[PDB]
Amino acid sequence: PKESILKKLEDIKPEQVKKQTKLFRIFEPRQLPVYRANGEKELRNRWYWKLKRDTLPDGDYDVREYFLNLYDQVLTEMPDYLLLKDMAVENKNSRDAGKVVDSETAAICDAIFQDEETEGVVRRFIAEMRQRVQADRNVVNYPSILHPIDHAFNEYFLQHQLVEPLNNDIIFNYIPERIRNDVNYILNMDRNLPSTARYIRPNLLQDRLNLHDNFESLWDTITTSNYILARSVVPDLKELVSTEAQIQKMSQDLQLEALTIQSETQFLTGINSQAANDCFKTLIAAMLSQRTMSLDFVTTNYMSLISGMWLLTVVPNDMFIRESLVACQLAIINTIIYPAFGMQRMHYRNGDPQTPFQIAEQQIQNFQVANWLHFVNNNQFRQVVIDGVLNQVLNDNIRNGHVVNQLMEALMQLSRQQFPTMPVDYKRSIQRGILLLSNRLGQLVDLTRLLAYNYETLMACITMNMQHVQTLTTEKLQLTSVTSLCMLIGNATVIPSPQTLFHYYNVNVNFHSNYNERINDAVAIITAANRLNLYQKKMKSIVEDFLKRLQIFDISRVPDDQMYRLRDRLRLLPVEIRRLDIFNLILMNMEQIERASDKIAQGVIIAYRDMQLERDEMYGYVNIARNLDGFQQINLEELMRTGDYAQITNMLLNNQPVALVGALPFITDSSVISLVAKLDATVFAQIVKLRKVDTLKPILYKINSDSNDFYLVANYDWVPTSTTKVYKQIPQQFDFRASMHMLTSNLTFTVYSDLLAFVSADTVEPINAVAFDNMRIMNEL
Amino acid sequence: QRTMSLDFVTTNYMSLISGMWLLTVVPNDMFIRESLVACQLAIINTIIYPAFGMQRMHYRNGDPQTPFQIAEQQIQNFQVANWLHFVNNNQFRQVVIDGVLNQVLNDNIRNGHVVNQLMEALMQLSRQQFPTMPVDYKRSIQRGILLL
Amino acid sequence: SNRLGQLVDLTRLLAYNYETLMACITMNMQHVQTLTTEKLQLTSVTSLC
Amino acid sequence: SHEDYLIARELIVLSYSNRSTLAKLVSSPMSILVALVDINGTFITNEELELEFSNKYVRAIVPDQTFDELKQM
Amino acid sequence: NKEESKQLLEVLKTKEEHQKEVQYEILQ
Repeated sequence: PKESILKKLEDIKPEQVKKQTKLFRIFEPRQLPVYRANGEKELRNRWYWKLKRDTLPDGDYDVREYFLNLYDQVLTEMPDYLLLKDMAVENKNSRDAGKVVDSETAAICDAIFQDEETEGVVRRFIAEMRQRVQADRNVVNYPSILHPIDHAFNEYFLQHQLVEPLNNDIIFNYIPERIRNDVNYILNMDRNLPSTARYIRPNLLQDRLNLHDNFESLWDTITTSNYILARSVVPDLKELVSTEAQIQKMSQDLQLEALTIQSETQFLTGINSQAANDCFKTLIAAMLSQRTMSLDFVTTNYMSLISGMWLLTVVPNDMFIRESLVACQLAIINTIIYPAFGMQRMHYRNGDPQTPFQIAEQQIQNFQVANWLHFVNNNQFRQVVIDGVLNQVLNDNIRNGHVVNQLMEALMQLSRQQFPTMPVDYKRSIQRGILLLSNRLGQLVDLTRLLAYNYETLMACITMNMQHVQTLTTEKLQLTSVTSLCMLIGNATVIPSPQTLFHYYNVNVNFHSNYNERINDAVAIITAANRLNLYQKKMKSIVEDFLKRLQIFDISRVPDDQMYRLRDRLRLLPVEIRRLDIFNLILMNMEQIERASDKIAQGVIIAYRDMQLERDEMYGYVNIARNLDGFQQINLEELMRTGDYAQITNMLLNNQPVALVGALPFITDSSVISLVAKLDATVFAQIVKLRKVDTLKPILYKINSDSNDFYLVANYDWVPTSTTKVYKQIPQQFDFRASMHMLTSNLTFTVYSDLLAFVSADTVEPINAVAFDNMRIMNEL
Repeated sequence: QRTMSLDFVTTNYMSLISGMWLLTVVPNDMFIRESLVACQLAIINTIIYPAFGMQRMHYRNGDPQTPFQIAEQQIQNFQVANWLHFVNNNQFRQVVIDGVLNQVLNDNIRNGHVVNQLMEALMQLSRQQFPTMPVDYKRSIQRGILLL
Repeated sequence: SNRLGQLVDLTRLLAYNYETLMACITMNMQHVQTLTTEKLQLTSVTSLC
Repeated sequence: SHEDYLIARELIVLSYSNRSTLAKLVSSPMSILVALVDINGTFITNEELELEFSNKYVRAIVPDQTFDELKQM
Repeated sequence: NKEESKQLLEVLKTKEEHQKEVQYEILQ
């Protein structure tokens, strides 16, 4: 399970850069006929704007879902850059052998040149429409033929495409300031990058959700993920002092002899490599990921208690978990400190607000230990915002290691005391146990400086702010794993390679970018759904997808409540500029798309008065209406939420004028005999019997010479009068000149996703490695 | 006039001891700025300043000024300062001969005379301690300098 | 604390079904302490909650 | 197991005739295969000769032409 | 056989792409 998490993290590819090959379109021209007024038909035909892919459902709720789906299409298509030359094509009728942006645009231009029934002006316009360039600026202007909404979307994708000019300075500036300013690293590159180049910037916007505020199940997983990632980049302690010889110094100083190699209970039992490395890895990874770590030790082993002092000094106490260090401090006080002044053991209480070192700092009267314990109790992190990110920083006294001198002062004092209450052998054992640390003093100092340096160096490669909050699950830390580290160490510096840093930084960047981008997705759909009145829509599967695209969770064991709270927070986030503009371009044109689409209609008027039909021209005479004024209206989605067919039934039985509003199908009837027979009034009797309104299909009375009974109109002097008009708009007329636009773009750029691959990096020899204070680390011998 | 870059490992300080000769005789605008700056910076942080006892540096890689151009002012020693002065002003010179442009040298390089100043400076660096430094790596550097 | 809106929804649902079924009662719903008594396991609330 | 049966029937019938180009052959590609396995979790050894695990991940930067070699094998 | 063999040769090219290589290749 553990290794899988890192497999998922390091397989987080960045957000795949988009580049479209064609243009987003909703509309297309289409030849229909034209019927001159009085109804009869021209020999000539005419182009009109119609919709590609009439797929609009019935009912208003389903239509608003459709426009949400359209928003989803446009977002999924929404690119990051584009080069128009790669999609451009020839124009087969251009004077200058020019080009145009899309194949369908070219098809239109090459189809209108061939028709008999096209003006000469458009043919001239086709001869004179061509591409143009200006190469000093690397800018191109291509023709295009585009519906205005299509032009709006495409023009937004042109003007708001996310790229940034790439140079050799920005490569450096992508690295943190500390690494550039750290003299232990040397950087260079073997390429100069032109101004023709480009690069995309990640979205490194900090946590909009505050998952460290009562999303503990997610924060536990996140913190665990970052911890285990940090374990894969903390260096292994490549070089050590020996184990057998060191243990022989322990067994020749302490006279537990012979063959205490095998007998293992006192001052020993976890001296090995395999814990020293664990502690070295764990401390740094925990402080970086901000993960609390619990302690599993034994009280018989007093060297563990002694090396816990060093631990509780160099590391803050608010970083651990409470009961463990309470036990450890209590133990230390009861058997190293208070017996060193003839004080009582202690009388500690389980649920006490203060830890033993606090309430012990004031009791005993010794300067050294008092100021040591003062430091310990008041040791804590320093919050500070640097490069935008919050950071938990060490004291700046731990870093330039002098805390260990206060520690040695205290321990030497305790050596100088007597233990009156206790025998000589016990004191002898303890005092030898702390002389064994005194003899390792300089190495401890060096270790402290080395941990601080590696910690800040790896802190540099972090993008998400690092909060100090306790967690559900912990990481075990045997105190023998400190004692090992404190006893197996010396004259062996380990500096993280620059490549590990770049790897870790790019991983965190990619996780953070994925996080923000998917947040923006979810926020976009939530805001859009809430502004389109979608009330039957359960906003869960979207959040399930959101958590699935973050490749660290287990959706099998996350509930609905966390999802809905996460949604409640996501409601309150501003939508990014791209998505917001595309949505406000859709709220102002969803109706204009919905006025089109000859498969549904926006209503039907029912006024029992023999009213006139309208002289349109793509049709002839029609029972169409385009204003919906006068008569009172009834919304059908209202009627289908709360079924109350009392009003409408009352209104139909009494032949009362009314309008019905909602996406309604329709069927064209080109029979004049269906006009005088009045079949469109025959459709509303099924609404009073079977109160459903779903199989409701009003009539459209399109009349023209293609109707087989039109001759009556041209023989009997009657304008078509009728009843029960339909509320519907007409298609728009295709103006070739006015539909033409010029699309601008950049000429021939190149997009580079990774940005540090051009950097080659090297380390100074780690013996001569230096900290903030311009003073060497790992120098005591 | 093919720009060429440098690619090294700073642990092999002999490579840098030869690179300083290179930067002395070969101009600096021929080397891409990033690798040149890296080489100079490795030289300073490894050889020069720990020979004298300064703090290492804090260089800003987006600086129009160059590490040797700081060392020309921060060092108090006439030998290396005049060497560094030469290096900072070791650029090609534009001349027009027979109708072709030409990138010529400073005429203390066409004859070998500036290397005398280099080795005087280097002998001085050899004769100096490296106060903070250890001893095996110090004797090794001093003898590696006395080689050249 | 995280089931807030969920428990609001539950409570309204409960009260709605209770009052709607109260409408379909004739005999006066009178409050009396009874001899025997239905056992309610609070786990079966912990389930529901 | 089944794969054991496959291996055994496929070696037993060829080891009756081939006795010079069988173990030498099939045991040779393995040297390339080791350069294809991503490390996820590691064991280390000190100069002082002690194991010490590492969560280090390492990819497998295998060139292209060794695959052609492997295919010939 | 050999159609599937050549496709096996091919799928070990597209896969396991290094990032520095594609950067220098776009430049080159």
